[PDB]
Amino acid sequence: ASEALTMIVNLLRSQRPLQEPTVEQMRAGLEAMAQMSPLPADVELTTVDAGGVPGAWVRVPESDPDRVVLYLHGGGYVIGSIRTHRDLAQRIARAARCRVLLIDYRLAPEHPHPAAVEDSTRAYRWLLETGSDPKRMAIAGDSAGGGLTVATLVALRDAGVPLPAAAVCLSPWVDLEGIGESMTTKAAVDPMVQREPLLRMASMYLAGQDPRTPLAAPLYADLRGLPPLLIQVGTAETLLDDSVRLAERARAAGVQVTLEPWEDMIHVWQAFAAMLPEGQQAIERIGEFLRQHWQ
Ligand SMILES: O=[N+]([O-])c1ccc(O)cc1
Repeated sequence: ASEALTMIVNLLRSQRPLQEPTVEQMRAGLEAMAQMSPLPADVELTTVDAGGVPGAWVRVPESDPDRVVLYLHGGGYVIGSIRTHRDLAQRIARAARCRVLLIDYRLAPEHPHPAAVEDSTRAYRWLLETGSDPKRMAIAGDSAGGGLTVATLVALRDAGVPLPAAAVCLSPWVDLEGIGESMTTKAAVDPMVQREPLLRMASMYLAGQDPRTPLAAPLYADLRGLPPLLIQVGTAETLLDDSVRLAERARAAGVQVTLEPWEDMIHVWQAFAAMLPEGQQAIERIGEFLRQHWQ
């Protein structure tokens, strides 16, 4: 891997964003980190009421105005915001030459499951209501948002809603029990995700519901009929086997799934694209994948 990976690993081993002692300190810690990445002057952000879910349109100069990614941020269903993920949103908008709708879906523990999925599906249905075409759309998300991407597609399909052209999962979180082999075998190389913070956030999201509830933990969902799916994941990830098991389940359900394991990469390494060459390379690949499925 690039020497820059050492810099990112050193930052994460000190900031320990998922190990802050309170939910408000976890939220503030991630906001402080995101404030570091310099936002380009050519990014246009427009606040919108996305059918009762707060959102922001993210547009860059070469955004095709009729192509839309609904972007679902990570943060364990507990942290993250429009502010934390607007940089990753604008990088995807640039690579995919599209607009991004970045939504502020309801967070736990204040709003447990299924609030996040009610909000993601509402925002998608609002895009259709306001004239977006499914063949020009995609859903994408990182970590918890990657799991929410799969759950959103399942819920839309089950409601007879037309599905988008493609979807993208970045280090998705789909096993709320942390029972993948890599949760043990990659614990020594993952500077961000470990089983204890995973179970802490799962508890807040589930609020005592079965941890295999399919729309919370889409490892257990019916994935038949989903559109083409890109899963990007790092091999230095306790969540590696979330992606491997998701790929297995989606392929068994007849889905056109691309599993891309990036050697030595850490959790949502794409977020560090300002400094990490592999982050920008991975975002360029997301853009290629989306443009291919919109052709
Ligand atoms: O970044 N995230 O969304 C997360 C946080 C904790 C976890 O166990 C899995 C994913």
